[PDB]
Amino acid sequence: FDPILLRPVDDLELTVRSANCLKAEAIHYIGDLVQRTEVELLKTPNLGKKSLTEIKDVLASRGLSLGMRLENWPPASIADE
Amino acid sequence: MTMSRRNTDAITIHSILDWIEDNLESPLSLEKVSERSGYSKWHLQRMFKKETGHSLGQYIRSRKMTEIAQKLKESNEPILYLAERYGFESQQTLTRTFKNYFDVPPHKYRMTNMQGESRFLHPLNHYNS
DNA sequence: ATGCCACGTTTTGCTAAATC
DNA sequence: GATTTAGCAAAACGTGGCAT
Repeated sequence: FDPILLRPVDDLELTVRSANCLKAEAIHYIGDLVQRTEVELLKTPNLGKKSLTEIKDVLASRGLSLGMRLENWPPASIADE
Repeated sequence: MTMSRRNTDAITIHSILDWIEDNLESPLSLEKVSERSGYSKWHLQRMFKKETGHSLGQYIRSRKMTEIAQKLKESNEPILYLAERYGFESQQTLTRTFKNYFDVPPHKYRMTNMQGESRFLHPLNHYNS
């Protein structure tokens, strides 16, 4: 599996307005992001279109499709901040 | 309840600081621009002020000022360019803002070696800066 | 909790000017 | 030439309260 795919969106090391805003949409894992529709996520009254570049980068560089259903992504310990 | 980490009134504002920082390099991104990233100017200002401690429009200028100052010392990017790039209508405008903030002219600040991190607001806006 | 006006303030905008 | 400055006006803003 990918080391950053199983990481929290808040700790993915991206831009300023991206990682922090993602964890505010009940997304504390990249696994949810890869199955999230950008057309709706980037339309949220907070998310910026400039964040799409970084978000799409993670999926593209990992070979993940838009809304690609993952077989297993949430482990034993999964909490929020 | 039972968290002792973040506040509900905080999380709604804990997604504005980062928004501004990643949108102040070129656009203005004031309360009216952040309206689509939160609530109406008059309401967002109140919420922002009661969370960060500083005013929104005040913060925008403060952060942009120090950001330009750094690019005047570390970088050699033209003042006119920095102005137009940061959203200023003219270099004269930037010169006015800079002088009324750092008290030192943008061009002089670039040559002042004694000048350092003074009045430099950081992208935190929660603990004095 | 969300929306708004008003008072005021800063900045801004605008033409120019002055200095280096 | 370059930079800085002269004022004027406006815009927003600074907030308070107000309204839903």
